[PDB]
Amino acid sequence: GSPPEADPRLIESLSQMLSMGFSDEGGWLTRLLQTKNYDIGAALDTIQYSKH
Repeated sequence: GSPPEADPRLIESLSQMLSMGFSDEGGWLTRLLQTKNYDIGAALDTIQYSKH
């Protein structure tokens, strides 16, 4: 596997929130992301964007 901090999905979906100023809104951030092939769609939903 690729490094869990700069993978095409993590430099996209993790680096987005890390750069913009989001975090774990409870500790689910990793859980949410990984289970949805690194999804910011459902991640952003709880990280202060309750509407896309």
